[PDB]
Amino acid sequence: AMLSFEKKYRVRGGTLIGGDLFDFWVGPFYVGIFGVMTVFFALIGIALIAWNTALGPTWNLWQISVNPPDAKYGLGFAPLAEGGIWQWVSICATGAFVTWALREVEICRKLGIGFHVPFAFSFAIFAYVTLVVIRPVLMGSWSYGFPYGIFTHLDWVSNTGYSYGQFHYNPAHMIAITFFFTTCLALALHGGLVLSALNPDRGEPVKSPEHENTVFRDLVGYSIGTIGIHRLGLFLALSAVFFSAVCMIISGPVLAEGGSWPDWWNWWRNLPIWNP
Amino acid sequence: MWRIWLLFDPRRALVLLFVFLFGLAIIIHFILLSTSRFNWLDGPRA
Amino acid sequence: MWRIWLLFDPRRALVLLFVFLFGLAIIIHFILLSTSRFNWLDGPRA
Amino acid sequence: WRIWLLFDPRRALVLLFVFLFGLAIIIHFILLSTSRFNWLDGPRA
Amino acid sequence: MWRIWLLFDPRRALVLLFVFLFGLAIIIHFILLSTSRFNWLDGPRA
Amino acid sequence: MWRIWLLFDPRRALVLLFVFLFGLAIIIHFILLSTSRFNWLDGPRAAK
Amino acid sequence: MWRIWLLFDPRRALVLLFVFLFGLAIIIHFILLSTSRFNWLDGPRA
Amino acid sequence: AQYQNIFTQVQVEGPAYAGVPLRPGSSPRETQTTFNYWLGKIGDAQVGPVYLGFTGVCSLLCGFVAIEIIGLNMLASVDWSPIEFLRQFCWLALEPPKPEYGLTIPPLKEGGWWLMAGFFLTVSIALWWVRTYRRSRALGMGTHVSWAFASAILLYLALGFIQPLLMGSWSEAPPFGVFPHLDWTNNFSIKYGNLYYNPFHCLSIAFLYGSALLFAMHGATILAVSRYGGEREIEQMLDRGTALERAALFWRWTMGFNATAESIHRWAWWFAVLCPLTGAIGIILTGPVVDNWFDWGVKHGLAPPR
Amino acid sequence: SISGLSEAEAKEFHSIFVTSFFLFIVVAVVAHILAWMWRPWLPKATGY
Amino acid sequence: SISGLSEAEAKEFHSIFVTSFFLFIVVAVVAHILAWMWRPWLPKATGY
Amino acid sequence: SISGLSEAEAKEFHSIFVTSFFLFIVVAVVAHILAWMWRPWLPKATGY
Amino acid sequence: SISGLSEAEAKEFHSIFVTSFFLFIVVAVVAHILAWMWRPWLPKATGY
Amino acid sequence: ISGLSEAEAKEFHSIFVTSFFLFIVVAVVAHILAWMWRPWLPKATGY
Amino acid sequence: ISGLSEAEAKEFHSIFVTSFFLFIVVAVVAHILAWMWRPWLPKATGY
Amino acid sequence: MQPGAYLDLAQVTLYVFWIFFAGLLFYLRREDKREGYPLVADAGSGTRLAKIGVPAPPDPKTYLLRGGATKTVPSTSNDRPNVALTPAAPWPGAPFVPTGNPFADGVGPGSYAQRADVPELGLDNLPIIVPLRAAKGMFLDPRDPNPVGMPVVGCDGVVGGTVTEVWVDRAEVLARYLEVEVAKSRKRVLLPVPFALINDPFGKVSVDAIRGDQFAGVPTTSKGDQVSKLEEDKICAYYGAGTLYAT
Ligand code: BCL
Ligand code: BCL
Ligand code: BCL
Ligand SMILES: CC[C@H]1c2cc3[nH]c4c(c3C)C(=O)[C@H](C(=O)OC)c4c3nc(cc4[nH]c(cc(n2)[C@@H]1C)c(C(C)=O)c4C)[C@@H](C)[C@@H]3CCC(=O)OC/C=C(\C)CCC[C@@H](C)CCC[C@@H](C)CCCC(C)C
Ligand SMILES: COC1=C(OC)C(=O)C(C/C=C(/C)CC/C=C(\C)CC/C=C(\C)CC/C=C(\C)CC/C=C(\C)CC/C=C(\C)CC/C=C(/C)CC/C=C(\C)CC/C=C(\C)CCC=C(C)C)=C(C)C1=O
Ligand SMILES: COC1=C(OC)C(=O)C(C/C=C(\C)CC/C=C(\C)CC/C=C(\C)CC/C=C(\C)CC/C=C(\C)CC/C=C(\C)CC/C=C(/C)CC/C=C(\C)CC/C=C(\C)CCC=C(C)C)=C(C)C1=O
Ligand SMILES: CC(C)C/C=C/[C@@H](C)C/C=C/[C@@H](C)CCC[C@@H](C)CCCC[C@H](C)CCC[C@@H](C)CCC[C@@H](C)CCCC(C)(C)O
Ligand SMILES: [Fe+3]
Repeated sequence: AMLSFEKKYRVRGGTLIGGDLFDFWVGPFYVGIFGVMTVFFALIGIALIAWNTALGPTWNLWQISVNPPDAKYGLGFAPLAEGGIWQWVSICATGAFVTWALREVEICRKLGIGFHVPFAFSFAIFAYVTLVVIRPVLMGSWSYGFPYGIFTHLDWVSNTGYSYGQFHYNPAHMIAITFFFTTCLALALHGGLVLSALNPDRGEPVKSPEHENTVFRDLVGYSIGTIGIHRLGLFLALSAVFFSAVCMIISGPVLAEGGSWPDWWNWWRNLPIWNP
Repeated sequence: MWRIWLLFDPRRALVLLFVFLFGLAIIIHFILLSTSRFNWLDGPRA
Repeated sequence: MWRIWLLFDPRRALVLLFVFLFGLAIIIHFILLSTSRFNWLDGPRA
Repeated sequence: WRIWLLFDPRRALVLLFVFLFGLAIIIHFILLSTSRFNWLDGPRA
Repeated sequence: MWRIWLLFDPRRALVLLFVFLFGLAIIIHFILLSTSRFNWLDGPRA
Repeated sequence: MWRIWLLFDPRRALVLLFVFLFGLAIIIHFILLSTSRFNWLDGPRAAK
Repeated sequence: MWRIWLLFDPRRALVLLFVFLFGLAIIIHFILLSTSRFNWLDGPRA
Repeated sequence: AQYQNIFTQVQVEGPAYAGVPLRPGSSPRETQTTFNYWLGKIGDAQVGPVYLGFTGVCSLLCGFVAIEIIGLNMLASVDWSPIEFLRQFCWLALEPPKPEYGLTIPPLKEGGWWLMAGFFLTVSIALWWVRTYRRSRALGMGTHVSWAFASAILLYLALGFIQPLLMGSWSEAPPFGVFPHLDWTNNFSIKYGNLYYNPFHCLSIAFLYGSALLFAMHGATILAVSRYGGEREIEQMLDRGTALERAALFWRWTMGFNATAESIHRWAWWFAVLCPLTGAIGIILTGPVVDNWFDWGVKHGLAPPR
Repeated sequence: SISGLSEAEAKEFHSIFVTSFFLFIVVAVVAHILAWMWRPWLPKATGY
Repeated sequence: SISGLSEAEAKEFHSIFVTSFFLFIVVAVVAHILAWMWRPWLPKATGY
Repeated sequence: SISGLSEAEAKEFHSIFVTSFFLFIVVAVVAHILAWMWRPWLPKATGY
Repeated sequence: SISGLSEAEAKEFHSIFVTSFFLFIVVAVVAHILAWMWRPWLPKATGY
Repeated sequence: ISGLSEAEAKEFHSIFVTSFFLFIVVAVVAHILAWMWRPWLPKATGY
Repeated sequence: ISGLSEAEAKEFHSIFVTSFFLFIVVAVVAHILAWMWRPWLPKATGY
Repeated sequence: MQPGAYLDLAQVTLYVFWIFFAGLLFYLRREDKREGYPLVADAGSGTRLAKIGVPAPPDPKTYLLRGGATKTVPSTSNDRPNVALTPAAPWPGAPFVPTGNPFADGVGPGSYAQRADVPELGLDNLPIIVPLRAAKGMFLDPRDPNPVGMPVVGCDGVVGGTVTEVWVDRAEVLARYLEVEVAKSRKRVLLPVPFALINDPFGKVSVDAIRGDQFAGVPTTSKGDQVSKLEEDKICAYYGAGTLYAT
């Protein structure tokens, strides 16, 4: 159950709550108390989705959907059969995500490494909370959250997008898309570079970081380095999600639900340098 | 007021000053040319 | 009060001060020019 | 005489030339965009 | 006037001059081809 | 005029000249083929 | 005439020449195929 | 333990590095090289030198021919006024040809300039691909970077060349403009059903999301174990130290499985390459094969008849 | 003395800076007087 | 000292700088007088 | 001695610079006289 | 020199290159004669 | 300063000036021909 | 400074001029043929 | 595949992609198992057959090195399978407890790997991790703090020593280590830069991993101008142990 080098690391200690009661492994998985909690939350959420599906018309995987409450309930609690299942699944999902992050923190403490991974997961948790909690509250009702369906939340995305003219003109949306595409480009570059240094041409020895610096100084004239590329990767991947959360916060709560993003940019066309 | 030159390198102060002055002159000329009362090329409109 | 320069660098702070004041002035001027009462080139708008 | 003991003639000349060319292009385009001073197709409408 | 060549490398200066002249010529030809009066291919428009 | 070949390398200049000339030639051919009077393959476009 | 090969590397020249020739041939063939008169497959469009 | 590795504390400065000597068959590099203090706070401070030969110079020349065509058409569409050009620069474009010309060569003001700009941009991009391959080979390294670039090139060709061919019209291509090409994206999605129901579009989105996920994970992991010498990914594979052991054990105790110091970069390569590949397939299928993706989704049980 | 200056240099720069800032303020005050004379602001609750 | 200039250079540079600045200012003043004689600005609340 | 030039080289370069500058301005003045002879600018508030 | 080729190597390469080039030109000319026999190009200003 | 003597710069400048002058001559001839083909600079009313 | 001798410089120049002249001659012939196929430079009213 | 039939080209293409993606996932999980296999069985399990999982580990892989040597992975000699640990319980999945001193035994967060006992050689056969006094042409960019002279404090505020040198990485220019002279010993130890906050208190270097009085126990280098990979890994593990055992 342990890797050939793992035994010297499976020491006791480094927990947050629970002491040494939950300080064991089940196969490869560390447990802790947050592992028990997150598996519990996940299983309750899955059972609730299955129960909501049994009450529906189909078992088709692509058509399962847990719909948010109706707008007539405001920010209150809806009946279980008419919107409350969505609220409880949201609660369970949030709990599962928070407990997953805390279990990662415990693993980091036991291993003695930095806490960058749970910190980076907190950004995705923040985006989810912005989508299901913050924006629906600023708008007024839980009916603004997206459904839990493989192909119905895409319909939610498209309806929300067309509710603001053309969503492409959202400036934070543009910045987030730029960051996403740059993240993809940089991941491809880094993967290919390390692979080409470790698997060189036929009959060559394994290369060195000097070759890695040289190839990109020859291609584009600059190289960022081995720690710089990882810093930049984290930075880009987190900035994309930060700006997408900002993009969704200002749409609806700031710009009205019947407005248009193309017409915002007219602030540039009406500058007195060229307006009359 | 000659003291400032012991602190500021003229070979960059003058470049910054010239670029800024040119940008300002361009902006003011464009503003004037976009009006109708002060358009000195096509004249007033309507 | 002169000890601020024992705490900050004159050539690094004065440039930021100049940029700040210029941006503030250009913004105020554009805002005034965009109104109808305080427009001083084409005057009021009927 | 002016003291060129401060500015390298090479850079101060290449930048001056690029700047003058850009300014001249801008002025010619501004004039061409008008109807009164268009010297190729003439007045419009 | 020949003194200039003590300051400028004739190689870089001459290649920049060639690039500049070709670009200018291309731009002028394009502007002419874009009009109706001086279009020498397919002639005037209507 | 022969002295110029002490400034510029013949290889670089001669290899850039051919590239420049081919680019110019294909651009001119394309411009000619776009028009209706100088199209030599289909001829003049049918007048509407 | 052979002197050209004292300037050019024969391997590089052959690679460049073969790629250029194939590309030019495929371009001319495509242009011909796009027209109505010189289409040798299905012939003229009505 | 309290120092996060985001910014360099103290920077070391030495002489500039010329570079590994090139395999015979290449030109000499340049010699101009400088250092930047801000670039050294996050990464490396040396800037340059650069290598320019035949492929790079020809790539730049063709790309600038295309850029110049686009810009001169944008100036002509605004009556050569620089003021009105600057006023609305993101709203200008060089439109694709008109639908009434098929795949022929249209007049200049109706699609000829667009076609010439596309041709020269395509030649530029192909020359840059050749340059990446050549620069990688000149050092004895592999060619994984150029074969990752080929996938983006393939998506570009599908968007601009292949799908218009299979549709039989140049008008199916995007314009050269900032906002106009976003409008083209919107209208393309609207014209062929709903692009959300194209399964290869879904796969491409999944791979973009997974690319972001994996690159965040890898960056955070390498920064977390950098105190034990984890950023030297090549030496940690030929001689495994404790940094990569801790990195693997973190993810093994978290999610059950882990990678090595090399295989994670294969995961990276593949998740990055699979986005434009699936995207190109989905774009090639849209129009030539399927013309209404929502009807396809209804036929295969993706959505109710609605 | 962490900015890289001495006390005397600091006093010099501060004196010059104060006089320049003061001249700027005086010119601005005159400009505001003239601007108010041309067209006043701060209307009444009913408007101008 | 810090800009790399000695007192004499700084002082004479200041002198030429002030002279050129003054010529620029007087030319601008003449230009503004001419501009006002062509087309005055600063209208009244009812217009020109 | 900052630029890298001597003090006589500076005088020589400056003389040539001034002559070229003046020739340029003379040609520009003639160009503007001709341009005004073609189309006058600066209309009156009524128009041309 | 630049190419690092013996003059004998240069003449050998030149001979074989010219032979190949001439064969290519011959077959291309035959192809063009056959193509003109199939369909001529260069129409008149009115068409074919 | 650039890498030239005082005499080779002289002869380079001479050749440069002759080339420039002949280029200007050819351009002047082309402009005469172009004005004979299609004049520019119209009147305020048009051509 | 180009790594060239003087005799080989003059030889290169001679061959360059000869081939340049051949190119120019072929181009002029092609242009005569093109003009007798289709003239350009129309009149201000059209062809 | 005819028009009107249920089968069409898009879904055929999709299933082709699904099969390709299953194959690619298998290939990737196969590449993932080039280190740490076969597994070590837990307590109360059979040890006669090896555990490898369902994607079987691939054959060993050989890398060609610069000098002409080779390197075959997996690196089975880097595992250190016999350490001073005792199980805290007889059932499977139980944690282990150090029997002795975890700072000197190399267990837990203070665990190191058995790397090669030679320095990394760089592209000219000269060590890359080098003191600044032995790297001709490199300096410390005076815009940043100069750690040489600052005292070093532990996680408890006690001063452990002073900084005397900065060890840099050639071919990747960076400060990698600080040389610390202990308070009352005249002996030198190394401190990894990622473990130190230079200028956290205005004129000091703060290390919050070990107590100020533990710098005396940091492992030392054989030679004073170069460090091997094993020594680097040991020096890193020593500071890593304090994150859990400094108390
Ligand atoms: C009116 C139209 C006529 C016609 C009129 C003419 C005329 C006129 C000519 C030809 C000529 C040719 N015709 Mg024809 N031809 C027609 C129809 C065809 C068809 C077809 C299936 O319809 C084919 C295959 C051809 C093929 C050919 C070639 C034999 C020849 C082109 C020379 C060449 O390509 O240089 C290529 C030479 C090389 C050395 C290229 C080497 C390859 C390189 C090194 C590798 C490149 C790698 C590449 C980028 C990889 C990707 C490629 C893709 C996978 C495809 N013709 C029709 C019937 N044809 C020409 C000729 O005869 O010249 C001899 C010629 O003048
Ligand atoms: C017509 C519709 C509009 C449009 C309307 C919208 C709307 C509405 C939204 C977006 C959003 C996005 N749009 Mg948009 N958008 C359009 C066109 C585009 C185009 C394009 C090429 O045209 C692109 C590239 C994008 C890209 C983007 C991103 C900026 C953003 C999605 C990333 C994100 O939200 O991360 C966020 C990531 C998460 C939330 C992941 C959460 C992770 C959680 C915590 C983990 C879950 C684990 C799971 C439950 C368990 C799995 C375990 C299993 C065992 C595996 N849009 C069109 C024009 N777009 C979204 C956004 O910005 O929201 C912030 C959004 O809401
Ligand atoms: C309303 C609009 C539609 C929509 C319409 C489209 C269309 C159309 C397309 C996509 C495509 C994609 N969409 Mg979408 N998309 C929508 C909603 C989304 C949402 C969302 C949350 O709603 C997201 C995250 C996405 C995201 C995605 C990606 C998965 C995919 C883009 C891959 C890529 O990286 O291309 C970026 C990379 C390239 C384009 C290749 C780069 C080419 C080369 C390498 C660059 C050369 C640059 C050159 C040198 C620069 C100089 C050039 C000159 C200056 C001109 N879409 C909605 C439903 N989407 C693309 C796709 O492939 O899907 C099938 C695509 O064609
Ligand atoms: C895995 C898919 C992702 C991807 C991958 C990818 N892109 C790549 C590569 C790879 C693997 C390269 O190797 C190549 C590269 O050089 O990267 C540094 C490149 C590249 N991807 C680029 C852009 C790009 N990639 C995009 C997308 C993506 N690329 C995908 C998301 C996009 C988007 C989202 O629209 C863009 C705009 C370029 C930066 C570069 C290819 C450059 C090129 O082809 O240049 C042609 C030349 C011109 C057009 C002439 C004009 C000059 C510039 C406008 C071009 C850029 C030049 C500059 C990068 C270098 C200049 C150096 C100088 C010293 C000469
Ligand atoms: C009126 O309009 C116009 C515009 O205004 C609208 C313009 O603004 C401009 C542009 C000019 C400017 C104003 C900008 C300034 C730019 C310059 C001064 C440069 C001038 C440029 C030209 C005059 C033309 C430029 C052309 C170039 C650089 C070469 C063009 C080459 C091709 C088009 C290739 C031919 C097509 C083929 C063969 C198709 C094959 C398919 C591919 C995509 C692959 C191509 C690959 C190769 C052929 C090379 C392969 C090489 C390899 C393998 C390497 C071998 C090893 C080596 C190292 C050699 C012009 C010209 C114009 O007119
Ligand atoms: C969409 O679906 C839906 C859910 O959503 C998934 C919902 O839920 C709910 C129900 C929710 C409500 C009725 C209230 C929702 C209101 C808001 C979200 C408004 C915004 C609120 C905030 C800004 C604060 C958010 C905090 C909340 C509400 C957490 C809930 C708290 C409890 C259940 C009590 C137990 C305490 C917990 C778990 C956290 C307490 C909250 C905090 C903010 C803690 C703050 C922590 C710190 C300040 C630092 C912590 C320091 C530590 C850990 C010390 C470490 C040790 C050291 C020594 C350093 C509905 C109806 C819903 O339909
Ligand atoms: C007949 C055959 C043989 C030829 C065809 C050969 C084929 C192969 C061609 C296929 C072409 C396809 C493949 C390409 C399709 C393109 C799409 C995929 C993508 C569209 C690009 C989207 C961008 C956002 C464009 C913006 C560009 C613009 C904003 C820049 C303008 C620059 C100006 C300002 C220049 C500065 C101002 C001055 C005057 C100095 O210049
Ligand atoms: Fe990495």
